[PDB]
Amino acid sequence: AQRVTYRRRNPYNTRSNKIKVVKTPGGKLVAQHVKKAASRVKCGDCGSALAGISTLRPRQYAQVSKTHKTVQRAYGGSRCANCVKERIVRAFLIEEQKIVKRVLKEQQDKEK
Amino acid sequence: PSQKSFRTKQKLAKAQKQNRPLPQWIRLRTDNKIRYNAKRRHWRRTKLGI
Amino acid sequence: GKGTPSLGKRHNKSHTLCNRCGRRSFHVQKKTCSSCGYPAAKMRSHNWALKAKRRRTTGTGRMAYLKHVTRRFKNGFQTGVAKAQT
Amino acid sequence: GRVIRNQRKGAGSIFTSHTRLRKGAAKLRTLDYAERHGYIRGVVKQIIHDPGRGAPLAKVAFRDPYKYKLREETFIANEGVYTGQFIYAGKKASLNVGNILPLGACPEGTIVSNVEEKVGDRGALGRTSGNYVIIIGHNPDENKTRVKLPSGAKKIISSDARGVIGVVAGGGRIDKPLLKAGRAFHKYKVKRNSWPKTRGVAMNPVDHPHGGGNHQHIGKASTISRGAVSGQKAGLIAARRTGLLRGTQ
RNA sequence: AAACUUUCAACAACGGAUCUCUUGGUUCUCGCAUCGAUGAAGAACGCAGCGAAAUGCGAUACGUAAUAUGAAUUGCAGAUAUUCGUGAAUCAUCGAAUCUUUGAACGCACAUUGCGCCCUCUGGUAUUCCGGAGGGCAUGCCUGUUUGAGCGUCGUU
RNA sequence: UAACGAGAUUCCCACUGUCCCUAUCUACUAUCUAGCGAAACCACAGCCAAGGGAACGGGCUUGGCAGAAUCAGCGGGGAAAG
RNA sequence: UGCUGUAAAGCUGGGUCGAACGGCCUCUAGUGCAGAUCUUGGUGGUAGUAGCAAAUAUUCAAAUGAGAACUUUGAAGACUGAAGUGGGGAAAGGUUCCAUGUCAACAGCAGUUGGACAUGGGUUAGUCGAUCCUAAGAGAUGGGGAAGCUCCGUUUCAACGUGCUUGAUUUUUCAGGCCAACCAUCGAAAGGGAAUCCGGUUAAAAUUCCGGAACUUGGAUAUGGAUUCUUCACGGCAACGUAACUGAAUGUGGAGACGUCGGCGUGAGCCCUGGGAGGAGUUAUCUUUUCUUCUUAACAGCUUAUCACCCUGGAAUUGGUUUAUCCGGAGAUGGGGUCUUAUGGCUGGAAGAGCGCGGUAAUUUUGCCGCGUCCGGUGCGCUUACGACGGUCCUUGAAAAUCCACAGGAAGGAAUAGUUUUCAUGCCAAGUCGUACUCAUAACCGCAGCAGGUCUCCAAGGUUAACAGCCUCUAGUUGAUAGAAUAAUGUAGAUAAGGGAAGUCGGCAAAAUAGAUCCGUAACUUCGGGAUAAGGAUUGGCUCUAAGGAUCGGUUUAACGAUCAACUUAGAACUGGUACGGACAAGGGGAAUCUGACUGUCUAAUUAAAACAUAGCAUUG
RNA sequence: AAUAGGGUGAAGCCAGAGGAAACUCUGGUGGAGGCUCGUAGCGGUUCUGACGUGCAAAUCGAUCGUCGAAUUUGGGUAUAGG
RNA sequence: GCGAGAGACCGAUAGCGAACAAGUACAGUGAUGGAAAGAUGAAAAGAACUUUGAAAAGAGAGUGAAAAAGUACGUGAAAUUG
Ligand SMILES: [Mg+2]
Ligand SMILES: [Mg+2]
Ligand SMILES: [Mg+2]
Ligand SMILES: [Mg+2]
Ligand SMILES: [Mg+2]
Ligand SMILES: [Mg+2]
Ligand SMILES: [Mg+2]
Ligand SMILES: [Mg+2]
Ligand SMILES: [Mg+2]
Ligand SMILES: [Mg+2]
Ligand SMILES: [Mg+2]
Ligand SMILES: [Mg+2]
Ligand SMILES: [Mg+2]
Ligand SMILES: [Mg+2]
Ligand SMILES: [Mg+2]
Ligand SMILES: [Mg+2]
Ligand SMILES: [Mg+2]
Ligand SMILES: [Mg+2]
Ligand SMILES: [Mg+2]
Ligand SMILES: [Mg+2]
Ligand SMILES: [Mg+2]
Ligand SMILES: [Mg+2]
Ligand SMILES: [Mg+2]
Ligand SMILES: [Mg+2]
Ligand SMILES: [Mg+2]
Ligand SMILES: [Mg+2]
Ligand SMILES: [Mg+2]
Ligand SMILES: [Mg+2]
Ligand SMILES: [Mg+2]
Ligand SMILES: [Mg+2]
Ligand SMILES: [Mg+2]
Ligand SMILES: [Mg+2]
Ligand SMILES: [Mg+2]
Ligand SMILES: [Mg+2]
Ligand SMILES: [Mg+2]
Ligand SMILES: [Mg+2]
Ligand SMILES: [Mg+2]
Ligand SMILES: [Mg+2]
Ligand SMILES: [Mg+2]
Ligand SMILES: [Mg+2]
Ligand SMILES: [Mg+2]
Ligand SMILES: [Mg+2]
Ligand SMILES: [Mg+2]
Ligand SMILES: [Mg+2]
Ligand SMILES: [Mg+2]
Ligand SMILES: [Mg+2]
Ligand SMILES: [Mg+2]
Ligand SMILES: [Mg+2]
Ligand SMILES: [Mg+2]
Ligand SMILES: [Mg+2]
Ligand SMILES: [Mg+2]
Ligand SMILES: [Mg+2]
Ligand SMILES: [Mg+2]
Ligand SMILES: [Mg+2]
Ligand SMILES: [Mg+2]
Ligand SMILES: [Mg+2]
Ligand SMILES: [Mg+2]
Ligand SMILES: [Mg+2]
Ligand SMILES: [Mg+2]
Ligand SMILES: [Mg+2]
Ligand SMILES: [Mg+2]
Ligand SMILES: [Mg+2]
Ligand SMILES: [Mg+2]
Ligand SMILES: [Mg+2]
Ligand SMILES: [Mg+2]
Ligand SMILES: [Mg+2]
Ligand SMILES: [Mg+2]
Ligand SMILES: [Mg+2]
Ligand SMILES: [Mg+2]
Ligand SMILES: [Mg+2]
Ligand SMILES: [Mg+2]
Ligand SMILES: [Mg+2]
Ligand SMILES: [Mg+2]
Ligand SMILES: [Mg+2]
Ligand SMILES: [Mg+2]
Ligand SMILES: [Mg+2]
Ligand SMILES: [Mg+2]
Ligand SMILES: [Mg+2]
Ligand SMILES: [Mg+2]
Ligand SMILES: [Mg+2]
Ligand SMILES: [Mg+2]
Ligand SMILES: [Mg+2]
Ligand SMILES: [Mg+2]
Ligand SMILES: [Mg+2]
Ligand SMILES: [Mg+2]
Ligand SMILES: [Mg+2]
Ligand SMILES: [Mg+2]
Ligand SMILES: [Mg+2]
Ligand SMILES: [Mg+2]
Ligand SMILES: [Mg+2]
Ligand SMILES: [Mg+2]
Ligand SMILES: [Mg+2]
Ligand SMILES: [Mg+2]
Ligand SMILES: [Mg+2]
Ligand SMILES: [Mg+2]
Ligand SMILES: [Mg+2]
Ligand SMILES: [Mg+2]
Ligand SMILES: [Mg+2]
Ligand SMILES: [Mg+2]
Ligand SMILES: [Mg+2]
Ligand SMILES: [Mg+2]
Ligand SMILES: [Mg+2]
Ligand SMILES: [Mg+2]
Ligand SMILES: [Mg+2]
Ligand SMILES: [Mg+2]
Ligand SMILES: [Mg+2]
Ligand SMILES: [Mg+2]
Ligand SMILES: [Mg+2]
Ligand SMILES: [Mg+2]
Ligand SMILES: [Mg+2]
Ligand SMILES: [Mg+2]
Ligand SMILES: [Mg+2]
Ligand SMILES: [Mg+2]
Ligand SMILES: [Mg+2]
Ligand SMILES: [Mg+2]
Ligand SMILES: [Mg+2]
Ligand SMILES: [Mg+2]
Ligand SMILES: [Mg+2]
Ligand SMILES: [Mg+2]
Ligand SMILES: [Mg+2]
Ligand SMILES: [Mg+2]
Ligand SMILES: [Mg+2]
Ligand SMILES: [Mg+2]
Ligand SMILES: [Mg+2]
Ligand SMILES: [Mg+2]
Ligand SMILES: [Mg+2]
Ligand SMILES: [Mg+2]
Ligand SMILES: [Mg+2]
Ligand SMILES: [Mg+2]
Ligand SMILES: [Mg+2]
Ligand SMILES: [Mg+2]
Ligand SMILES: [Mg+2]
Ligand SMILES: [Mg+2]
Ligand SMILES: [Mg+2]
Ligand SMILES: [Mg+2]
Ligand SMILES: [Mg+2]
Ligand SMILES: [Mg+2]
Ligand SMILES: [Mg+2]
Ligand SMILES: [Mg+2]
Ligand SMILES: [Mg+2]
Ligand SMILES: [Mg+2]
Ligand SMILES: [Mg+2]
Ligand SMILES: [Mg+2]
Ligand SMILES: [Mg+2]
Ligand SMILES: [Mg+2]
Ligand SMILES: [Mg+2]
Ligand SMILES: [Mg+2]
Ligand SMILES: [Mg+2]
Ligand SMILES: [Mg+2]
Ligand SMILES: [Mg+2]
Ligand SMILES: [Mg+2]
Ligand SMILES: [Mg+2]
Ligand SMILES: [Mg+2]
Ligand SMILES: [Mg+2]
Ligand SMILES: [Mg+2]
Ligand SMILES: [Mg+2]
Ligand SMILES: [Mg+2]
Ligand SMILES: [Mg+2]
Ligand SMILES: [Mg+2]
Ligand SMILES: [Mg+2]
Ligand SMILES: [Mg+2]
Ligand SMILES: [Mg+2]
Ligand SMILES: [Mg+2]
Ligand SMILES: [Mg+2]
Ligand SMILES: [Mg+2]
Ligand SMILES: [Mg+2]
Ligand SMILES: [Mg+2]
Ligand SMILES: [Mg+2]
Ligand SMILES: [Mg+2]
Ligand SMILES: [Mg+2]
Ligand SMILES: [Mg+2]
Ligand SMILES: [Mg+2]
Ligand SMILES: [Mg+2]
Ligand SMILES: [Mg+2]
Ligand SMILES: [Mg+2]
Ligand SMILES: [Mg+2]
Ligand SMILES: [Mg+2]
Ligand SMILES: [Mg+2]
Ligand SMILES: [Mg+2]
Ligand SMILES: [Mg+2]
Ligand SMILES: [Mg+2]
Ligand SMILES: [Mg+2]
Ligand SMILES: [Mg+2]
Ligand SMILES: [Mg+2]
Ligand SMILES: [Mg+2]
Ligand SMILES: [Mg+2]
Ligand SMILES: [Mg+2]
Ligand SMILES: [Mg+2]
Ligand SMILES: [Mg+2]
Ligand SMILES: [Mg+2]
Ligand SMILES: [Mg+2]
Ligand SMILES: [Mg+2]
Ligand SMILES: [Mg+2]
Ligand SMILES: [Mg+2]
Ligand SMILES: [Mg+2]
Ligand SMILES: [Mg+2]
Ligand SMILES: [Mg+2]
Ligand SMILES: [Mg+2]
Ligand SMILES: [Zn+2]
Ligand SMILES: [Zn+2]
Repeated sequence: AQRVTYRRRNPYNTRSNKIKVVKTPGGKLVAQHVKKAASRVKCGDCGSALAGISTLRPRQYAQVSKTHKTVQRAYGGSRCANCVKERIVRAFLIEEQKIVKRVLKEQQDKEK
Repeated sequence: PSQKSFRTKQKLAKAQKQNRPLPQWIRLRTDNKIRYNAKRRHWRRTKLGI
Repeated sequence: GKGTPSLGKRHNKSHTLCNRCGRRSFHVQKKTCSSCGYPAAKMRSHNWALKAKRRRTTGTGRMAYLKHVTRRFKNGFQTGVAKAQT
Repeated sequence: GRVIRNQRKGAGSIFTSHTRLRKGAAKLRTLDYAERHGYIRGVVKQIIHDPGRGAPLAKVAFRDPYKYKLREETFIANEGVYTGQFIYAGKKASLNVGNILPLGACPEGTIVSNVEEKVGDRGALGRTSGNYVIIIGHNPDENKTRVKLPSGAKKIISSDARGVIGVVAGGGRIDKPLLKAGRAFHKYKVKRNSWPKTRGVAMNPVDHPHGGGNHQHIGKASTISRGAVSGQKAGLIAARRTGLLRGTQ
């Protein structure tokens, strides 16, 4: 079987010097240098991988359209659906209870 | 190495030019005492200084 | 194996060319010249090494400016140009 | 003779602490208006391992009272503190695990950790895993409080000094044998270069006051005066007593 | 008796003593006072019709100007070089210039010919981006100029 | 003191040229040739016995003797060299 | 050649030579050599002696040449045997690279040859690295020490922006609006990081040149599309989808970006193999045979996935499920969906390229013509990438540059027209330095072409547990002075009757054992071990036998049919000079004493141990 | 950045058996360990082998220790002569 | 340092380390260390030409006052050698 060599001056098997083995139209077997695999965008609240967002190396996000990088919702590309659902319910219930804690501290300012 | 600096590569160019034999028309000058270039350098024998 | 086998592991230059004196005495990690003391303002020189002063002193280079001070002084530091005689 | 291993540590060439992996300095908040007059509420975001520390650290996010910004503090985690817990800090904070209170607001017998030696130094005493400070009593006229430190010493501190309610998490660590030299190597790999130790009696007289002899022996008393000089203080320095400790102290 | 070994003589070798030289050294005496931010000493790299070194010089590069002198230079070549003359050669002399990258070294940096910003002009349809040409931007301190700061402080509403 | 040990020690089984007691075989040397071609060392040198002697001589004294030029080995001596 | 003098010495004949020198009275001194393991230079004996013996190995012929064991070419015989004697690189070297010429010196023989000598030629980048970021660290500034060279300090007891953003203004003035926690700088050719591939091409360069096909950043900028009269889009219950589809200050997140292993799955490349279309080899005999070509880059579109998530629903007769144990009223099974695009497929790139054949043009730069280049299968395979998992820690396994999204709602926005360069297309530019060659039994360091040392990538077939050993394909070498003999003594390797440690300080050295399957396995023990304890049997070849699956097909006798497919295990017969782990590979075992618990560490270059360390224990501050 | 191929078989998990209970036993599965044989690697035990004017101012051969961690190692960086 | 004049000084192993392309060649990572090396002839007139040889060279010949001066260069000792 044909054996290959690196295509750059780096002779070491580092994380940024990873290669794939590819067969060329010339029937040869040469090394093709691969870029590091991209990591998935993750939720800032729960840490899970966000759905609907492309997995790219960070600079490649600048040259892609916005629909690839977001989801049509509040906190679209930042928080997950369940974390947004919990934010909405928590905001509504706590602010509703804020009214309850206020009116009670006015009923006791005329009887106590 | 293949990867060398400009400062290094410029010194290696001068070392080649200083390694020439004596031009033969110099021995014909009147009262000439130089018979040969006394500052020859072989790569394997004497090392430079880079 | 402290001799010949250990002498095979010499491929990391401690010194490189100095910008002031060009001598290969510039300690790479120390960023100092062991010969002329660069980048210190003063030149490295010692009275216990008088032969080292001989090697680098006035007259060992070109003296591209001190060459002519004697000849300009001898004429009283003329200003102007020489006048052709009639 | 030669410079002994004691004296080479002060130069701190190979004896500085290995701090690449450390997760920040563990401190209380800077004493500000909110803590001096009322209380401020923060939320625990993370509880993380700090290399070189037996105690876990907690990252707690507070709001900035004066500008729109979040401030992340590194507290020493008390046992029972959880992620998402509300931490209350100030004079008016309630007696709940994880809250930061002045010493005068805590009754006698209150178990507290990360206590301030001086007002506003953000925690000095009782910071390691399993340790805590017991509040012994109060002197309200002089605004002072007596506490008992992990060493068993009683100390008098300003009643305005702050502390965190509870015991430092991670206790009981010493109960387990290390079992291996490699375990101690990995333990000190993220602390500092202090392990392993060569016995001074096994070296030569140049290296140590204990070196030399046709048998390994100290030759003179290993209890050294407090007024001895550097290069001499090797052994039991200012030893009040020696031998097996029998009975109570 | 040969050969061999040894001794001697002649010639030839090996080697460079001896003799004789000497643009060098060494020492004494006499006389003089002149480095550098107007960028020194030193370093690197280059420069000749044909040059590697030494010497000289700096992209005007074994030199340009000027003065003196008065026909060369020379190893070869070669004038669109010169001879009763603004005229050959000359570190003879020297007062005008040129003086690369540097170096106390001065935009920042330098094991990189790495990276800025300002002014004027200019090219690419450009105050903003890219290119080019020229001129600038170090630190401490002094005098002065301008712009400021302080319930330190004076007058007045 | 289980386990561990290129740690020190004694014995047993197996095993064998360690031995009785040595023999045979292979390659490379050594050997001869062409070419090439060092080094240590060197007061002078190089046969013995006795004597005396700085009390263990190559030289001295008295004897034995003694015939050119040489080759491979060898390790008694040169109180060999370092 | 002699003479004189006791002598130190003086004089003289002959030869050589070529430019200075002497006698006498005095002055002066760096003034006389056999030594000093003297100094420097030169030269011997030794001596044509020791020797030029590791890395399996050469031979015939032709050519060239004055000259050939050694150069070239051809034929053969061999070796390295993918953990290479192969193909590249980092450090280091610096022209050793390539062509021509060439043998005075060097290549410890030789030389027509060379990494030698001489003359020339040769290294082409927006995409490969530098440059940019920060790491440990280095180190200016305000300052504080020190007589001082300098030391300290890195945001430090500092009034620290050569600030920006707009509307502009063409008034080259401004009006202001926001901010200034942190912020000199250097520091990685292995960390982070914008972007390039294929075919061809040179004597020597190529991800750099040629041809074609792409991509990123910065800048400029028009058209189409998109959007608005409900101004800053629609659809979907939802996960979310899209060619687009406002968004200041300020804030929050994500990517960058992270340990080590275990089994499993998938992919890629390699390995194996069937049909068909070609070429070469063997063919006394056999062999529908053995070997070989049948390939497809970056990039664009569509499609494609474990995990995760959404809708439905309400579960014990608990169910689902991995090789490995977890999940489910905090909503399982079931049904239906959403996402990441890693990876594969189709298509474009792209057959026009390359490859394999056949026919030709011709001293001929270089070709021209025709045909084919297709369809599969297989797997506890190897390597590698990824994935979902599981284990592990008194160990929890960088930073920064940089890029994006979101929150927020400042500000500006339409109807006869307004906005936007995150949708498509179009225009310009990408500077500087390195780039040849060696990477080692000859290009580095060891004085050298030194059996030493020196970081890393790729990795075929057979046997096998194996990337071991042995043989082979590709590739590369056939290099190491040679010739003739074969005494002693050697060095390396073999064998030996009978005895079997009697040798020796001592079993030193050697031998014996050895793979695999089955049986069997003691004291003691910290119950984990001891243990391969000890001690036995078998093993070849051939012909069989048995067992162990995949995918499909329908009232649950599918308990049956069809097709396909891998090497494992066990048993039997026969067979042979009783052989068979047949080469290779490969434990000797047991009973005790001293000692250190163990793994680990040191005297590089005479000591590896009982010495050091260690966990544990105790003491001190 | 690097580290063939085997052996042993720790927790956890599945199934069955016995028992009144407390619990115990068996067959699998699993893949732990500064575990083990043993390459590369790292080291350097013995022959007190070779050599000892060597290939070498420390090498060569066989044999050997360890070989998944207190492992090996490149580069950068820090520590400087009482 | 600059510019001069001198000496009962040394005469190429002396005199400065250096009379010469001397702080040169070369060593060492580095600080540093650091040589050897003058002489044909008045003038190259530096041996045309012929011949043997593959060549270097040799033999004739030529130049020169001398080749008993051939860049291995005046003179040319000793060790050592034919
Ligand atoms: Mg390459
Ligand atoms: Mg990630
Ligand atoms: Mg968060
Ligand atoms: Mg989080
Ligand atoms: Mg989307
Ligand atoms: Mg998408
Ligand atoms: Mg190069
Ligand atoms: Mg060398
Ligand atoms: Mg040097
Ligand atoms: Mg050396
Ligand atoms: Mg090293
Ligand atoms: Mg260093
Ligand atoms: Mg140096
Ligand atoms: Mg100068
Ligand atoms: Mg003393
Ligand atoms: Mg503190
Ligand atoms: Mg240590
Ligand atoms: Mg100790
Ligand atoms: Mg201790
Ligand atoms: Mg000791
Ligand atoms: Mg004492
Ligand atoms: Mg002492
Ligand atoms: Mg002692
Ligand atoms: Mg003791
Ligand atoms: Mg003791
Ligand atoms: Mg005692
Ligand atoms: Mg005779
Ligand atoms: Mg003089
Ligand atoms: Mg320079
Ligand atoms: Mg005139
Ligand atoms: Mg100029
Ligand atoms: Mg100059
Ligand atoms: Mg530079
Ligand atoms: Mg520069
Ligand atoms: Mg820079
Ligand atoms: Mg100034
Ligand atoms: Mg033992
Ligand atoms: Mg041992
Ligand atoms: Mg005993
Ligand atoms: Mg005993
Ligand atoms: Mg024998
Ligand atoms: Mg044999
Ligand atoms: Mg012999
Ligand atoms: Mg011979
Ligand atoms: Mg002798
Ligand atoms: Mg006698
Ligand atoms: Mg005698
Ligand atoms: Mg004698
Ligand atoms: Mg006598
Ligand atoms: Mg006699
Ligand atoms: Mg006799
Ligand atoms: Mg003897
Ligand atoms: Mg001798
Ligand atoms: Mg002796
Ligand atoms: Mg004369
Ligand atoms: Mg004298
Ligand atoms: Mg003498
Ligand atoms: Mg002598
Ligand atoms: Mg001598
Ligand atoms: Mg000799
Ligand atoms: Mg011989
Ligand atoms: Mg030999
Ligand atoms: Mg061989
Ligand atoms: Mg010839
Ligand atoms: Mg040969
Ligand atoms: Mg040969
Ligand atoms: Mg041949
Ligand atoms: Mg083979
Ligand atoms: Mg192998
Ligand atoms: Mg290789
Ligand atoms: Mg390299
Ligand atoms: Mg050349
Ligand atoms: Mg070549
Ligand atoms: Mg050639
Ligand atoms: Mg030779
Ligand atoms: Mg050459
Ligand atoms: Mg570029
Ligand atoms: Mg790049
Ligand atoms: Mg560069
Ligand atoms: Mg740049
Ligand atoms: Mg750039
Ligand atoms: Mg960047
Ligand atoms: Mg830093
Ligand atoms: Mg400093
Ligand atoms: Mg301060
Ligand atoms: Mg103005
Ligand atoms: Mg930088
Ligand atoms: Mg980098
Ligand atoms: Mg890099
Ligand atoms: Mg990188
Ligand atoms: Mg082509
Ligand atoms: Mg083409
Ligand atoms: Mg073409
Ligand atoms: Mg090439
Ligand atoms: Mg653009
Ligand atoms: Mg739309
Ligand atoms: Mg914003
Ligand atoms: Mg992140
Ligand atoms: Mg990283
Ligand atoms: Mg990793
Ligand atoms: Mg993990
Ligand atoms: Mg894995
Ligand atoms: Mg596969
Ligand atoms: Mg076909
Ligand atoms: Mg056949
Ligand atoms: Mg690509
Ligand atoms: Mg049911
Ligand atoms: Mg499994
Ligand atoms: Mg056909
Ligand atoms: Mg056709
Ligand atoms: Mg691999
Ligand atoms: Mg993985
Ligand atoms: Mg994964
Ligand atoms: Mg938004
Ligand atoms: Mg907000
Ligand atoms: Mg919004
Ligand atoms: Mg740029
Ligand atoms: Mg290359
Ligand atoms: Mg290599
Ligand atoms: Mg290589
Ligand atoms: Mg070698
Ligand atoms: Mg080698
Ligand atoms: Mg080579
Ligand atoms: Mg050596
Ligand atoms: Mg050396
Ligand atoms: Mg490595
Ligand atoms: Mg194998
Ligand atoms: Mg392999
Ligand atoms: Mg072999
Ligand atoms: Mg051989
Ligand atoms: Mg022979
Ligand atoms: Mg023999
Ligand atoms: Mg033997
Ligand atoms: Mg035999
Ligand atoms: Mg036999
Ligand atoms: Mg036999
Ligand atoms: Mg026998
Ligand atoms: Mg018999
Ligand atoms: Mg027996
Ligand atoms: Mg027996
Ligand atoms: Mg015995
Ligand atoms: Mg015995
Ligand atoms: Mg005996
Ligand atoms: Mg005995
Ligand atoms: Mg005995
Ligand atoms: Mg033995
Ligand atoms: Mg046998
Ligand atoms: Mg057994
Ligand atoms: Mg046993
Ligand atoms: Mg059988
Ligand atoms: Mg074997
Ligand atoms: Mg044995
Ligand atoms: Mg031990
Ligand atoms: Mg182990
Ligand atoms: Mg050990
Ligand atoms: Mg060590
Ligand atoms: Mg040793
Ligand atoms: Mg040893
Ligand atoms: Mg040992
Ligand atoms: Mg104990
Ligand atoms: Mg205590
Ligand atoms: Mg293997
Ligand atoms: Mg293993
Ligand atoms: Mg064992
Ligand atoms: Mg390996
Ligand atoms: Mg080894
Ligand atoms: Mg042996
Ligand atoms: Mg030996
Ligand atoms: Mg010998
Ligand atoms: Mg053997
Ligand atoms: Mg072994
Ligand atoms: Mg081994
Ligand atoms: Mg082991
Ligand atoms: Mg591990
Ligand atoms: Mg000292
Ligand atoms: Mg000193
Ligand atoms: Mg000192
Ligand atoms: Mg001391
Ligand atoms: Mg002293
Ligand atoms: Mg003068
Ligand atoms: Mg003077
Ligand atoms: Mg005068
Ligand atoms: Mg001299
Ligand atoms: Mg002369
Ligand atoms: Mg002479
Ligand atoms: Mg003359
Ligand atoms: Mg004359
Ligand atoms: Mg002639
Ligand atoms: Mg002739
Ligand atoms: Mg003649
Ligand atoms: Mg004549
Ligand atoms: Mg004459
Ligand atoms: Mg003569
Ligand atoms: Mg003469
Ligand atoms: Mg001569
Ligand atoms: Mg003469
Ligand atoms: Mg002569
Ligand atoms: Mg003589
Ligand atoms: Zn979430
Ligand atoms: Zn310097």
